[PDB]
Amino acid sequence: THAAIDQALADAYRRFTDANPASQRQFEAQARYMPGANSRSVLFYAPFPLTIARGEGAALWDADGHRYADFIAEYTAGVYGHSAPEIRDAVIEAMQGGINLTGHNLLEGRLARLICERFPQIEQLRFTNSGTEANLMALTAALHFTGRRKIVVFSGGYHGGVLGFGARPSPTTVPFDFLVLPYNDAQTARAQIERHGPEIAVVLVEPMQGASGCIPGQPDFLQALRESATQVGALLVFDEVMTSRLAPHGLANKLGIRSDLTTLGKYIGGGMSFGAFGGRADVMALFDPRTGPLAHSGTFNNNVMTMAAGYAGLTKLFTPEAAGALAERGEALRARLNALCANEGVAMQFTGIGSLMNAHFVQGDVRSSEDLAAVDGRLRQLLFFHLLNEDIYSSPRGFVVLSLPLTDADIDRYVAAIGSFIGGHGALLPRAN
Amino acid sequence: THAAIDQALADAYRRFTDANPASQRQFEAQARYMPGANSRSVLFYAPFPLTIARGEGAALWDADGHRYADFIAEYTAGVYGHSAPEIRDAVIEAMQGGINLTGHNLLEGRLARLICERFPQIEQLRFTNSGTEANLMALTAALHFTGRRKIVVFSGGYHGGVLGFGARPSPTTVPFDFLVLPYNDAQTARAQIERHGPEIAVVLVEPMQGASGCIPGQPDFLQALRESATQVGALLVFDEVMTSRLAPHGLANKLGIRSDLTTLGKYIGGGMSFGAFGGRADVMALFDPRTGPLAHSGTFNNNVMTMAAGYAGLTKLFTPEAAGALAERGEALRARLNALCANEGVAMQFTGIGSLMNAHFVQGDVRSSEDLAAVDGRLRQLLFFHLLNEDIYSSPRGFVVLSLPLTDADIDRYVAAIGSFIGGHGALLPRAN
Ligand SMILES: *Cc1c(COP(=O)(O)O)cnc(C)c1O
Ligand SMILES: *Cc1c(COP(=O)(O)O)cnc(C)c1O
Repeated sequence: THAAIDQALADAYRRFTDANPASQRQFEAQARYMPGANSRSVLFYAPFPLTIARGEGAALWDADGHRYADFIAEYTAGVYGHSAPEIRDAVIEAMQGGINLTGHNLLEGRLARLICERFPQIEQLRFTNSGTEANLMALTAALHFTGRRKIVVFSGGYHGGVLGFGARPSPTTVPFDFLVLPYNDAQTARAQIERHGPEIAVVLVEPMQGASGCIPGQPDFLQALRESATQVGALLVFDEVMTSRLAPHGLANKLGIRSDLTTLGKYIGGGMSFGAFGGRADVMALFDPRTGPLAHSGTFNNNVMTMAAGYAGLTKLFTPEAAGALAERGEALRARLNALCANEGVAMQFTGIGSLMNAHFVQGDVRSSEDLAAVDGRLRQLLFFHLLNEDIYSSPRGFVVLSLPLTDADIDRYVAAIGSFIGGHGALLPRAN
Repeated sequence: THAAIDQALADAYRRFTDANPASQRQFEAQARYMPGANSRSVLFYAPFPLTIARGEGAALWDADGHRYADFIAEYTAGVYGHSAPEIRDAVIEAMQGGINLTGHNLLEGRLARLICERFPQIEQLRFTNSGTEANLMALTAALHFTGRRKIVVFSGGYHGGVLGFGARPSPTTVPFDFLVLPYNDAQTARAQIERHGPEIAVVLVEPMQGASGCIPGQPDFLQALRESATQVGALLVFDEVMTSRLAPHGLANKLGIRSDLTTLGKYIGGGMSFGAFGGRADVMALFDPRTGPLAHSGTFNNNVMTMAAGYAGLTKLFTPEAAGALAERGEALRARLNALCANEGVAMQFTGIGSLMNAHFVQGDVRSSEDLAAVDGRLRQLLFFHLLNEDIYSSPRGFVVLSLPLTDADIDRYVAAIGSFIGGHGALLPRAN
């Protein structure tokens, strides 16, 4: 199928290029001032990325005027859609009270309380400006609290712009003392955490890996991390920047597993810049300016616009009930997609939990990024371009994200588009056994 | 004297407490959910910080209704004041077009171009969500570009929440291989950079240290850094997160010293969450997704609200011309204050450049944080509380920051308040000689 796939992809590039001349012009101009016209690597794809001009609800428009149903929703940050009035009105009201207030304010405590109550494993928290900052601070807290240096993470793990892992840390990863272990391998985790126990400050893990392909952590593996971390005296940190959305009180609570710290981000700030870290009060005490040894400084951490937007979103829109309902809608979609793939006999599946899923061109159980390392990326590209042709805006990597305004008809369009993808590319796709 | 200062401080605490019961109530309530009720360490001060309820122009109101002239302006981020309609209208218009757009957009390129034009040592840039992230990325870029690991920084250096230095890296500082050298010591800088030449990836420095107390970098020292970095093959990185506002095209341009990379933050995002790193196109090429080996990820980096607010602020309000004019007003103020202190014979002075200055209770030249090691912190507190009594909201650390809405009358009131401070605390303040 090698040559045929190359040809199909060349055809797709041509069709995309011809359909999007304003986006191509914009790309060429913008490449003068930013490398590859780009400020967030995931937003770039070949031959050039679409410029997005406008959004409303779960609709996006590109520079050439195409309207799409949005199935990516700012990589899970955009759970409210692009134009929620509750969010916009909260931000406008905050701005009318004054911004850059340079002190403790009347909004930060409301959002802090809400988060501690909704995610009770967070006894106290502090706000950051990103998920990346939240994870850096959580790691810093654990190193100091334990007096140890080694940090256990998992291959495929993504914790932010300077905290990413393959078998080894990514080229942009901060040089902490990382021990990188295989995801969903409880035996190796127990053995290695025991071997290095007295040196391990922290075990940092996503309860479902996001960036690596929506790969659920198996309960026996996640429990092994909790058991081993407690055994050796390390802190367990759950990175729930993505997974906090997956159940009314997040995925760790759904699983009944308690981490010492938890990090949050993306949608929790109402669509605005946001992160948070929190957990045990005795660990968070390190940052109490009255008595603790650690400073945690930043400029925009408690900004009134983020505080207002986050509080409005979590109280009026993405409530605990709404999180559960969106999860149910996502489970139904993933089941339909997997049934379709199986019925058609193709080696294609969708992995994930609830409102988050990812297309993969492999058969069998997907338990780690290793199971996906051989996937033909040209097929992911063909899928992406096919979806654009079917008026659906997805991610190049095949990550599908539900948001609140997405209609049942929109979801039907996605399933139909996968059907037409399989129907039209049947000669190119790997066959199931 | 020592006993009398303790007494005066106890009195100030009591008066502050009695006058601010709503702020005290708010602090106690919020301390349940955030350590010390706090999310940004600099905002905490004893006995408890004021809650800020409202801002308009260069005025702030606390929870108990006290109105202050604002002389801190979000630690330089708030150069536009608290309610600039140009900023608010830009943000509103951006929100109306849709947020969380999940792609390259129509606003990021405009702001990138504007910044590159304003600071021509920046050939290309990428946006981040904070100054801390910008510095992390600049360092990461330099390590990869050079294939070296050692990073030269300076005592008292502040580069963000996980990049702070006293004589040694602060407890929260990421464990890069830092070599910490004395600020404003040209001879030591040349010797140590040359001695460790082959190991040094980067020399990272503020052209005027901000957090350590508005300490100008001397021409001989900064030139020694440029020369030494070039000699050994290291990159020079200027952290202009604060200093970019100090002249029409930033401090480094005024001094005529070209760094290989420059980091920016605070006011450049129009008061919204923001940072940027940029410089030589060949270094920034590491991040071009078409060809470069480095990813730079981050959810909110190119968000339309920041892109809109930044562009509106820089084009309509804080233009290069406005930066020059505000710097002139600041120079005039600093000279007035220094003349007053000298005339009164007190060991008190204000250090800095242009629109940024800092009170210090020390006599003689301030060249590094080491010169401030024996200062009595209780005197800074007495000043802070005195200024509150005189309807002036300042920083506990004595950092004074001009913003655009401040009137000449507001500035006169600051000078008068320092006059009344010296007049009323004569017996308590150290003498010049
Ligand atoms: C997006 C994400 C992060 C990083 O958050 P940013 O705000 O983009 O820095 C960290 N962890 C996970 C699991 C994420 O999905
Ligand atoms: C404020 C500041 C930073 C950090 O920026 P944040 O947005 O608070 O992370 C870095 N460098 C200097 C010189 C600063 O003043």
